[PDB]
Amino acid sequence: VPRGSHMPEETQTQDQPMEEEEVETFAFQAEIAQLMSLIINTFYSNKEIFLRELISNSSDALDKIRYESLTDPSKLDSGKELHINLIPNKQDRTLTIVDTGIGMTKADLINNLGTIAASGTKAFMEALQAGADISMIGQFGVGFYSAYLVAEKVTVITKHNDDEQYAWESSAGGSFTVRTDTGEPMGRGTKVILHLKEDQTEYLEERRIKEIVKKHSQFIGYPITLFVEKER
Ligand SMILES: [Mg+2]
Ligand SMILES: [Mg+2]
Repeated sequence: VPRGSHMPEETQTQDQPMEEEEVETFAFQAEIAQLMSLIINTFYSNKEIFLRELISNSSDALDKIRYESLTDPSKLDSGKELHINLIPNKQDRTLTIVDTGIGMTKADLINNLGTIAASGTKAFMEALQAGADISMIGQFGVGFYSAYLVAEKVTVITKHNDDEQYAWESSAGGSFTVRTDTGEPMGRGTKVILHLKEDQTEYLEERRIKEIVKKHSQFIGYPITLFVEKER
């Protein structure tokens, strides 16, 4: 049956087999859940310190590459730059903090980002009751949850040399999920995707992001770059 020309639908390749992603759901440790609800539902004047906290975490994960090379010289062989990118997306109302640090394994996500008690949590909640500035969160071992000052949902995609790529996600409310991530491989490191609250969209603006990096994150020790989508 001779053909000279086919239409796109005719030569569309068959899909790759559908992948299964395993998902597990975990409750927050009780005092973490209480802290998240305090953070979400209280007015604070200095919410901009979330970014300091996330940049701090990335800088710590980058410093670990340096040191892990003393017990595993392999890492010296990676060609990846040690750096942080800040990626606002005004279309989707997200701010993404990307690093090429060590990343997290699946058990690191479960144990580090919600199921284990930080010993300062109760003290910090009492300091907040007594009127402390939210800025002091870092010093109490629970800085990651400052994300919820500005974000209604947080997704963390991460890949560690010793595990496969995983996605942690939570909209608070007492639980989070961890699910194998078979989508776009991100390479070693972590991406924290903040789905911003409607009244916190200032943190998509280039001037506002530059202002808070300069105010609170001047000793990262690694290049940080802000990607700005061209105005159409
Ligand atoms: Mg079709
Ligand atoms: Mg931290």
